[PDB]
Amino acid sequence: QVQLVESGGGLVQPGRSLRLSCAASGFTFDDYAMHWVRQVPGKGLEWVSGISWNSGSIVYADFVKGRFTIARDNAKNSLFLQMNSLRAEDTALYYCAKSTALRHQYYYGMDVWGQGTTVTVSSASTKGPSVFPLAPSSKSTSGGTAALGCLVKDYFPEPVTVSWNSGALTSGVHTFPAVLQSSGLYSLSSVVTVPSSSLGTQTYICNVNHKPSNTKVDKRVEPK
Amino acid sequence: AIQMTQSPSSLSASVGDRVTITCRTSQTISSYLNWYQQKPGKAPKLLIYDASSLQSGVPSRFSGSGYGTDFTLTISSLQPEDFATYFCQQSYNTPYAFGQGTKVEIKRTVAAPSVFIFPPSDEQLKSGTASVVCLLNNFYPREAKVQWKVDNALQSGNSQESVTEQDSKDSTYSLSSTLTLSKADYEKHKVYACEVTHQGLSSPVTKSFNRGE
Amino acid sequence: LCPFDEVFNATRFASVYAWNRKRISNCVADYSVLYNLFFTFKCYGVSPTKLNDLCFTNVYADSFVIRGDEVRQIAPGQTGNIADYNYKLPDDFTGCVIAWNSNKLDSKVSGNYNYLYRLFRKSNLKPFERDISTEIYQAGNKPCNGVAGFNCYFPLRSYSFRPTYGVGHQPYRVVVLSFEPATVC
Repeated sequence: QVQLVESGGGLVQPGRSLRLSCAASGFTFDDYAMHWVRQVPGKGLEWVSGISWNSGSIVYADFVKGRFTIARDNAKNSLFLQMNSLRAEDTALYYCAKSTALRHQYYYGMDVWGQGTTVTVSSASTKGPSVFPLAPSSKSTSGGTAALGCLVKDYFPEPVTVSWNSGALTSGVHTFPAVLQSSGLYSLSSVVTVPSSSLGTQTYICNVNHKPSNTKVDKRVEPK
Repeated sequence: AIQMTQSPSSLSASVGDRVTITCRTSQTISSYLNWYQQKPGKAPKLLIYDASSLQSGVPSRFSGSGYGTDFTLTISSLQPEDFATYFCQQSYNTPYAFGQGTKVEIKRTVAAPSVFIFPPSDEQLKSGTASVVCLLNNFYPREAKVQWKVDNALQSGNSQESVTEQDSKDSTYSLSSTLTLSKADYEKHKVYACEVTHQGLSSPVTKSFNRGE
Repeated sequence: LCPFDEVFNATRFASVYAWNRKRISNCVADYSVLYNLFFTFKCYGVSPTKLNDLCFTNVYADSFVIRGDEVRQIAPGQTGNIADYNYKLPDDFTGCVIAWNSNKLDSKVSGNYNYLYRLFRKSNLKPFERDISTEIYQAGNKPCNGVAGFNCYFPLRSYSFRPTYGVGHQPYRVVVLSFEPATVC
């Protein structure tokens, strides 16, 4: 299938630089214009930059000025965005988009979008998340449905990803949106409802991934 | 520039209703308006391009119209999986600016929350902080009040709440209430209770545990 | 006899941006191809049952090809990409419009990109205006100088008529007859 995947996101202090990449597969990358689109937490989509198939046409939105530089390597099927003099308002999740209309016509739409990469500009520090099990008590489950989860506390920046049983368990999972604590860090809980009968026989593991800090933590959630 | 103004900013409709979203341009963009759908935490997906051309794979219930200004996106029969945010984006002139967005919500029959309380782990207590989590799962309507009681003492200010976006499958909400105490303060008490009120509940639902048990 | 067979029974039609016009004058009009009609028929300013009793100075036969969703624009007081940028009819248009589905003629399995249509134009077309210019359309603030890129696109695009498309995207051959010494009786 057609596919785009962004990379290079992470923490960067104000004024410093960061380089984003976009790897393409499943289509003729050399024939289509590519775009960068970002989204402020809570706000709407904002177009950043685009580039023609042969790089003869290159654009930037006004909030880019002379700080960012878009480029592409058709031999490597890769799109790039060099971000310099980053500011706090550049904090957003950056999408890489392929243009529907073939060749030099970028007036139709972006059919294919990547999952995006998160960029956070802050004069803070890359803190890793602590993962604690949310186990049910001995006498506290009043139903044929039990609840368990994992507290993912004190990380920076966004985002973190939580999967259950390495992605095999998806039904009934609720990964709550993060909250900004007074300390300045983010914290969220990921829960899942499972048959109460499965507590004694089955194993439940939450898999937390924090790419900016390269943190990967597995935590088995067992009854107390 | 080409400012894109969407109306409404938010709407609430039920499954099967006919939803129409309006998108206006600061100047004429001919017929190159595009519609996109974005789920919370997911990437946007193309629905309509060139004002009226349906993208391959998009259900036929989506349809776009308009020319010059006042473009309209129409969902003939709203389904549970259409809960998202719909953006319009002009492609006549760079920058390919987007609209402010129109968040579509779905309503459903009242569903009382299932309540679960979680004590802090021994691992977290070793580090000086205790977090007590109360889960309100798969409920509608969204309104709920969580009151923390520690040895029958109502807490205040030491709790934070987080609510999921309305589920795309059952149109319900989930809510987490986290009570944050110091390890010293946590170990001074035995009883930790979470009391939940909801318009679907005739009486408040209290889930509690005894520390160390 | 007025050459009406050459317009309707033509093997190849023109694109909507370069619509062909056949000037018909000094002839006896055997109204039979439009007199009775998978044939759409829209008349403006005149009745067909009275056409045999009227003499005109000149009768113009405009022929081109569009898709099904664009036939509604071939009419007086209509807006759209076809009406504003390809073929416009005046508000006091005196004549009839004929259109029929030609999916069995102008649609190939691999796509028939031969038929074209004008996308971008700086202003709207006057009634009965034909613009065959292929200059790179300037949409932005920088000049184009014949360069196809960002904000400098080709003003013409292809229809890509495939038989597996919906009725709204299938080719429709349109014949617009305008009724202007009176010699066409």
